[PDB]
Amino acid sequence: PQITLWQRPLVTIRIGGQLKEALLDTGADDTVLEEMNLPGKWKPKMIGGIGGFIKVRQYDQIPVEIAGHKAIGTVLVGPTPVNIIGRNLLTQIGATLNF
Amino acid sequence: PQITLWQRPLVTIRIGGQLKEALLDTGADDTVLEEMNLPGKWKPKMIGGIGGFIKVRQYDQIPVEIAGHKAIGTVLVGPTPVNIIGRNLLTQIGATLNF
Repeated sequence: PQITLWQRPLVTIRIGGQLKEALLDTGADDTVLEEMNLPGKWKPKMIGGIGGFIKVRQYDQIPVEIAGHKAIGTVLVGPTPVNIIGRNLLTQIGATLNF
Repeated sequence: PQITLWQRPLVTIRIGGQLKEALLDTGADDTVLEEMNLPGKWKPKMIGGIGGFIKVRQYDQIPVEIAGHKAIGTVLVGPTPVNIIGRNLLTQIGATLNF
């Protein structure tokens, strides 16, 4: 793809049966998706946000299919308002910022 | 440029005498820089963040020189931890996300 930023980079992603969209976001270090039912061992990690501390839970080698590319990344699942796909999975579908 | 995201997109920008760097960030709608001394009429705008409400102040047709391109954008100046150059100035140096 080639995405332009006239309007929030919302791309739809598939993660385990499950589809949904979230922002491609070079802001963030971490990918964080809304409460979903992933399988495996998970650690609990504390993320911040207006008020602050939110406990999401960290899944670890979770595949993600991002607007047709596959990738393996540590996804944090939890009470997030918006889906976000950090630099962490950015890196992997091999996104670059240009101009 | 072509930026890769193996590591936070920090690019150095110049805004009024003043240089500094901030993230290129397709996350954010708004560009927000740390307290600096811009000239003109400014409105006061309330931005959020772990705890929450921060009062920055909005300058309006402020030029920005981003890693050699010029642009005219509404910059919000205030107690921000990190410089950020929203989609708002992204758009203008004509950044795109790719892969």
